[PDB]
Amino acid sequence: PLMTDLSKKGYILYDNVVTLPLTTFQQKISKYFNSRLFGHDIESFINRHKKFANVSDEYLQYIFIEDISSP
Amino acid sequence: PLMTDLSKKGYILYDNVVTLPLTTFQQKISKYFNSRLFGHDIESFINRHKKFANVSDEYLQYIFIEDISSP
Amino acid sequence: PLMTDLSKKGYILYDNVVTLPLTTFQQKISKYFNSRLFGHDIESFINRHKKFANVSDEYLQYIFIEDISSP
Amino acid sequence: FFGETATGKSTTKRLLKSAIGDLFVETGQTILTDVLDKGPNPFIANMHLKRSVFCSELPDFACSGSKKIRS
Repeated sequence: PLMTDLSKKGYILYDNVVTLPLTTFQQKISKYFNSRLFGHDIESFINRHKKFANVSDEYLQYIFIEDISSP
Repeated sequence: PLMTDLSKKGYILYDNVVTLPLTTFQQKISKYFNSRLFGHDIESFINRHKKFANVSDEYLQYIFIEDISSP
Repeated sequence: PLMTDLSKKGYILYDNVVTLPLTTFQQKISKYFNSRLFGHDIESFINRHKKFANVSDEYLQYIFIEDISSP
Repeated sequence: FFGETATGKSTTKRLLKSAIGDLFVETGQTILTDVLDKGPNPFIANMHLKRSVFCSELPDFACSGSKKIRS
């Protein structure tokens, strides 16, 4: 039911998976915490489920609460 | 015996082997099977079949079963 | 209570935490100590005592005596 | 035994150990990674006349400094 706002972002729901760009993920994690000191643990965390679904597009199956909770 | 039509396909009888370039495999089959990360297992073998012809040209020894036999 | 007088001297009261610019302490310690000779020792003391207020700003949890005592 | 954490995999371990008695033994990570033909290796020594050996808590293999398992 939370389609509406995502449909306002131009994203398309494919296989009931919310498309989270990797660059947006890096931006939102860097907004709060430093990325240079947190590179190794983050890459180790993401290597478990990292795959090349597209030649240049990488979507993550994790939705941040701040992106869906109104202020 | 199939050199009559494979001559127009780019087959060249060099080193008694006629195969296909490696470039066309990424778009057809390797789209879901990335070779930049998980392909190393075959690359060690592939490097043993490459020849000193061109840096930007790749010559891989693999022929698709369905490319010859009509489905 | 005396922070405000120090506040006008380049210090910002952020969450009741004194913010010390790096260069102010660099120059103060380099006015007598050749930082080239003990660069490694000063660096070791720093990363053993460094505190991260945020991703960018770094502060030291000390107030120089001459900063409050009039000359 | 593949699955997510906290799925009760140790329940079968503790049930089987009690059911079997002395014939069950837990063995660390030496046997699948470390070389046993060189140096004193009692790991292969204690398995003699045993009916069950167990091995668990295998860490990440992509982490820096982690020794890849030799087959």
